[PDB]
Amino acid sequence: SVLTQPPSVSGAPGQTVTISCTGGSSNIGAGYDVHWYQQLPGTAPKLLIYGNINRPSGVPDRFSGSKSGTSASLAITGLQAEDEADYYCQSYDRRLSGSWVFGGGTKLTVLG
Amino acid sequence: SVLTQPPSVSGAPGQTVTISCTGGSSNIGAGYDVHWYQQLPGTAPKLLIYGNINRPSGVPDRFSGSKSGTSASLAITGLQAEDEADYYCQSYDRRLSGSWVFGGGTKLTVLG
Amino acid sequence: SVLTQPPSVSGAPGQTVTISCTGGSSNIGAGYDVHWYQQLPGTAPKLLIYGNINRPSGVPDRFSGSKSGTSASLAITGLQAEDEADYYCQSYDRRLSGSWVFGGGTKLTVLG
Amino acid sequence: SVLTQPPSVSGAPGQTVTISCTGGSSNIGAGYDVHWYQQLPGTAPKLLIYGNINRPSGVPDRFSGSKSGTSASLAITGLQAEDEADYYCQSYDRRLSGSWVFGGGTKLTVLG
Amino acid sequence: SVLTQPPSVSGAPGQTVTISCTGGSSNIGAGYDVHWYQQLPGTAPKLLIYGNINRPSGVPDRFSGSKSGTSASLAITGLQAEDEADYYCQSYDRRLSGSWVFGGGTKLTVLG
Amino acid sequence: SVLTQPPSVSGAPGQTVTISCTGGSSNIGAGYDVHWYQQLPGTAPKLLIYGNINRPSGVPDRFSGSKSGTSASLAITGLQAEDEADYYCQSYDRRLSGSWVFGGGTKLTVLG
Amino acid sequence: SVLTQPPSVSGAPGQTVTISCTGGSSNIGAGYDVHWYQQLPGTAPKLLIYGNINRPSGVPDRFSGSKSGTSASLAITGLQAEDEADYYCQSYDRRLSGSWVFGGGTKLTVLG
Amino acid sequence: DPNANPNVDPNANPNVDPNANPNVDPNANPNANPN
Amino acid sequence: VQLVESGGGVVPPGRSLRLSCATSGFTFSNYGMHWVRQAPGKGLEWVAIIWYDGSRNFYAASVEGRFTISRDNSKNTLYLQMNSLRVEDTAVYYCARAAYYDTSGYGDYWGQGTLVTVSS
Amino acid sequence: VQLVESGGGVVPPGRSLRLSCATSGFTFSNYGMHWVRQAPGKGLEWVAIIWYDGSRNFYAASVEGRFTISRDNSKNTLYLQMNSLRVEDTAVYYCARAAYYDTSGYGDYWGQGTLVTVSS
Amino acid sequence: VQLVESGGGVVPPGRSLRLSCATSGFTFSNYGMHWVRQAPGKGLEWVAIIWYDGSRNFYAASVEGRFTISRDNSKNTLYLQMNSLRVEDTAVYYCARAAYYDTSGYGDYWGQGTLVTVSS
Amino acid sequence: VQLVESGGGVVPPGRSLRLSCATSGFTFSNYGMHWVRQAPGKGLEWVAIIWYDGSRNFYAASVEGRFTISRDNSKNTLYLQMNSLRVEDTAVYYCARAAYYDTSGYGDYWGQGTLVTVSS
Amino acid sequence: VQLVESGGGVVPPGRSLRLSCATSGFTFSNYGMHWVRQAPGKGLEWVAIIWYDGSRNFYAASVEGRFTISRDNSKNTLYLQMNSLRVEDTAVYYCARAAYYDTSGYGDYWGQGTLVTVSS
Amino acid sequence: VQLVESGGGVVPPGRSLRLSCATSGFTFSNYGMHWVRQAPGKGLEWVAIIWYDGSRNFYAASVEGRFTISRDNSKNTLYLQMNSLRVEDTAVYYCARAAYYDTSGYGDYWGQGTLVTVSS
Repeated sequence: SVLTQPPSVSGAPGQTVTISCTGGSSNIGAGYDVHWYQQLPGTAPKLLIYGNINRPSGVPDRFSGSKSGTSASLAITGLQAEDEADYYCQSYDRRLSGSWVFGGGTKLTVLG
Repeated sequence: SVLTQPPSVSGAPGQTVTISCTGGSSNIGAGYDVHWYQQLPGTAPKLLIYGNINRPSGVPDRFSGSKSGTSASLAITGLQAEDEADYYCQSYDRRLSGSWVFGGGTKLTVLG
Repeated sequence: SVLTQPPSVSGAPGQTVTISCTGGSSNIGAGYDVHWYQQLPGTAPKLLIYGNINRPSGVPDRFSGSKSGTSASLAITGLQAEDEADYYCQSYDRRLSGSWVFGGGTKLTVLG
Repeated sequence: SVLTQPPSVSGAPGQTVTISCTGGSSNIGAGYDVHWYQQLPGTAPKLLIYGNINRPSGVPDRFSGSKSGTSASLAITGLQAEDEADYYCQSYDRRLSGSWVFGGGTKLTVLG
Repeated sequence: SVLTQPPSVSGAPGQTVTISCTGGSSNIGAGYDVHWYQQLPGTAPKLLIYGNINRPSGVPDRFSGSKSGTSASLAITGLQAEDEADYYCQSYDRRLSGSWVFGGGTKLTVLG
Repeated sequence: SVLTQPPSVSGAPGQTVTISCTGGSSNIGAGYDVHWYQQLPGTAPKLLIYGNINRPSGVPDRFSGSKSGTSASLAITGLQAEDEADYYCQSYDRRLSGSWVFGGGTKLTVLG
Repeated sequence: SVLTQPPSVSGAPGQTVTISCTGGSSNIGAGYDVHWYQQLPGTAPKLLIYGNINRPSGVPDRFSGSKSGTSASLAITGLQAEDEADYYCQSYDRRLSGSWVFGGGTKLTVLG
Repeated sequence: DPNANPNVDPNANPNVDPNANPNVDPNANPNANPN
Repeated sequence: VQLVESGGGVVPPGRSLRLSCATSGFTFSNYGMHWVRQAPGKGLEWVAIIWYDGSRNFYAASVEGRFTISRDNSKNTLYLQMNSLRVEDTAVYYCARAAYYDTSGYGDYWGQGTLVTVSS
Repeated sequence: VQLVESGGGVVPPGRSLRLSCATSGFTFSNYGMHWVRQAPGKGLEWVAIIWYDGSRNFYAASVEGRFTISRDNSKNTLYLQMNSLRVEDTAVYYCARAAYYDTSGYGDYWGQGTLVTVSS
Repeated sequence: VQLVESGGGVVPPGRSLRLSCATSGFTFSNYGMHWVRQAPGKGLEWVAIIWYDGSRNFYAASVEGRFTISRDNSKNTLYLQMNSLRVEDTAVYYCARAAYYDTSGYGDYWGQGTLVTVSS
Repeated sequence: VQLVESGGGVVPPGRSLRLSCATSGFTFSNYGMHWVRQAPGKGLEWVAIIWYDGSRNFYAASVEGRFTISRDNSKNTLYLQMNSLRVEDTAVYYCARAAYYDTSGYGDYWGQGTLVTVSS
Repeated sequence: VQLVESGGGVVPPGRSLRLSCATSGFTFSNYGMHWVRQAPGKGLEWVAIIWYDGSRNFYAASVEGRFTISRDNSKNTLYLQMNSLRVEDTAVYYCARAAYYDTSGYGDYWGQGTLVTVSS
Repeated sequence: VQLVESGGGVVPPGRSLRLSCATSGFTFSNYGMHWVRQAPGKGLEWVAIIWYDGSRNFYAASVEGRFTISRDNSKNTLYLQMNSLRVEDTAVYYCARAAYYDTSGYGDYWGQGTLVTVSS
């Protein structure tokens, strides 16, 4: 766990829920682009957001995000039951020998 | 001996002892991270603590430290017989051509 | 000539003589480090003092520096006949485009 | 309200009316330049007076300021119906974590 | 579209008109060279400008251009009726896998 | 024109004439250095004085100057027919964004 | 012609003259080696200098040269009447399809 | 200081700076960059 | 100098809302920016300032901890991030360009603002 | 320099179609080649490249895995094989000769193209 | 883009096991590849990268010297050789296609993964 | 230090014009540059400054947003792009080389100037 | 990670001695290396660094011009060539793996060292 | 550190001369270099500096535009090329190795120089 994410978020269908991702001077404040992935309960994760604000054509405009200082965020508007998933952020930490680092991951629960 | 260290420290098992390094405006007050090494009587130096506060893998939480102004410090709590050793600071000195500088080195004697 | 130096200084062997350099807010009182070079009649100048007070291991403790305000100075104690030389100050003048500025140069005659 | 202002001022078209602003040792007598803004009713409070007496080219030559000790002032001559506005003085409160303070605001009513 | 071009430009015969092409840090301000192509209404495009300022010997000196920061521009002087055409800019976006990227093109109409 | 200059100055060759330059607390009394330029009728202005008293080696010693408070001036001693020119002062105004600010200029007529 | 050479140089026998060759980042500053050829009025060009400084055994030491940045040069010392010739520089231009590129040639006239 | 004077200041010496260590700086990550 | 503002609208209390001020006619990166707000029926309350390079971030105590000021020099845009909005945070928010004369700051140009309403 | 194209026509979606560009006036084997396309009413889209010796191929993301580029140096011919054509692939396709300037490249010579229509 | 993991299973600790991914839909030889893993109940851990031409390899510190990454461009196949498997190496392993944006990279087309269990 | 102005002429009002200065005899890249102008019959007005590496651009308030300053160090050339020229912008434009003394700066070398007339 | 030194012994002053450090457990070619020494009664002295790709080398002032550092990636070996050994060069020499934290670096893995005696 | 100089001699005014400082005993490429000169009977005048990689060059105002400084790292050699020599340029020229302390720099090794005379 390099990037900090809350373990759990929730909201009722139709509400707006946001998921934070917090880094530091080594990996967000540092200037590295932040990426997000979505994992549905029984599948392989897929790219949701890239380049902090862009997204693959397969992603509905429900999702958007930002980067500010050491903070990053994924916002979900118009929350649907189908948005339940584990969300993860990704960046690059200058102090580590690897290429990618991930946050702990956040579970989004929809209060149906 | 770029960094100044006392030549010797001591204490009884169970006591808290400190080892410190004093630098100056070209090295510690200059913002270069301080790292510490431990050498046992018949071996090679081992990284003890780095990045001013991080303990690598196998170093027990007995060791901790800090950086402030031109001062740096290593604290050892719960001193054990096995802590008898030589401890050193390492940093970068802007006025010298070498990548690393070391302090003179301090020997810790456990008063068994 | 940027730094002001007396054209001449003298004394008998065993005496103490000093060579001063006077600048201004652009080059000594400016916080710029002052350096000294000693030139013997048949060769290139040799570094005597650097960093205002530090010196190469090839320089005997006969020489020392000093710095205050816009003034800087070289003291020579235990003057020997062999210390006859041209002494120069060097600094950096923030009002000029070059890297180094020199003083007029002072000629030390030892009254043997 | 940080800077003291009367709640109201009025006069007939063509007349001269004045708006007062009073502070203390923390914001007017303090030495902080006191500026004025004109909140025309359908917009933002554009700068009216700066430098205690001066004004933008976007301000009619009707307006001028004044400052002595804790007493700040704005005069409006040749009053027009179009000068109805909430006028605010502005300065900096020595004990403010933010950058600007405004007075209570004076409402100028034109009687015609 | 990767590079931004206005959809339309016009002017009377004899006038000077310009066509802009605005990119960003990924494709113009990135140090990549900008190229321009001319397409006449019923044929294949022709290289008009290359290397930001150069042109084929088959191009009259009516056409010239340059690049600054993230904005490139094609200047057309002495506009003639025969210069009515579609103009396109081209560069390379380091974030994409393709060798070339294009703007959306600009249609130049001569006001005869 | 933030530095006030007389529109005209004159005197017989051999006489001493001066050109004043009066600013405010924002551009002379602000601690900024005053500079002077000479413009001959068919060319660019050229530097006479810099740093209030210094001058390029290409300037004859006829030209000198000084400052105090918000006042500054250029003196021409031993005035020659060849000194007929437009003289301008230059400084930096604390309240403005431009690197240089100019005075209004003075026209020196040599009466002979 | 992509390398720039003066059209003509001259000097009296016994003089030293130089012939320049200036390119850009495409052909000299590029890191490409520069070569020189000598042509006499009724013959085929002969290799004079190769590899920037080397020369075939048929060339007297009168000729030498250098390369620095985008500049290159042929130096001729001990100028003789017999050195009247055209001199050409040669390189490789990374922007062109041909293996060799030339300057326009310089004619050296010896002022007998 | 909440009431420091803001914005980018003009009135500086923008003519490079011939007063800097011209030597190679031996203090950089010497490892391959996995990024 | 041209300042353009948007992002207002009605938001339930406890939720976030964010505003932006787009700028043109001048170099955005050469000047600091301010956000200020005027609750309906009230005078103007100062909210936040950011310097040209993000080096200074000052807030009124009344907004500190809920309001964040930020900017992106590549977009010529000033942003205001408001978290956990209170009903009391209803106001017309305005951007302005930072300026000073000798001893105090001021706005030398104002945008028109946008209204943020926080309500049940 | 001549670049001559052939092979357009109309197919139902799902079917393949092969295009080719014959060349002359220059040494084919010394140059890389490009294909671009222009849908009616649209601007230009880069489609594919293929170094001179066939060692490298790159495709636009929109067609990779669907289109194949190849060449036969002995016949001075460039080929483009499109499989599983979609309606969205309707365009005039053009071949062009690769050229390169400094930090980016360009096409210099262009053929006149051929029209490929994909439709029910 | 088709990325298919294969070669998982269960081994006693200390044993070796080789994983591989078959692929199509894109030109394998033009892209670098990544392996990541997810232990049951855990988040994601980056494991390794291989450059498009095999010239460089990097490993997570937690696996260096125990794991080897390699590829065969002629078979469109990515391989990972796991030696001396530890209990801690139990995880689902996935293959991903390297992508890069600006200051950092990302993956964008992952497989389904395969499970490797290490247990006595 | 030779500076050479070029590019004056007559501009119908509303139209743009580009000025530039070529330099030689000194290292161009080590110095910042200035433009000033002198309307006929008027004194000197500072117009713009660019730093040696383009890191800063300051403009007279009277021209900011209308005029742009830029450089190409490899050509020893300084450029000034003036858009929407007004009649009031008629002036002899001059180049000068940046210099600095202590608490304020100055120009040391000057060119000769070139005239831009804005008129119908 | 295992770093193993070799080549110590006793050499008359003036003569040369060559040391080496063989390594395993990690990718040798991705890391830079350091040599340090410890005189038999002293603390630690930094001696030299080599950049992972061999492009840079730095030496302690006490040995510059006398010692040479080099790598052979195909043998996973670090070498140190000492010429003109002086009596003051007696020490235990150690290799270590370069690591870097933020503003300064550090060594993480250390070898055992070997003793070089310069005498008689 | 050993610095060796050659290239002096006597030239008629207006002629060029090239000086060369050969070096050994240290890593040439890791340091910048300086030239100073001493006219007979005079003190020391700084002439020029070059950065270890040639990225920066500075000259005394007295010689800028007339003198050029350059390095050949491959041959461990420092050069100074003087054009249009003036009588005032007669001096012994010396090379030196760049060094730097904190707020200002210094040289710590000097060559022995060579004499350049400009005379009828």
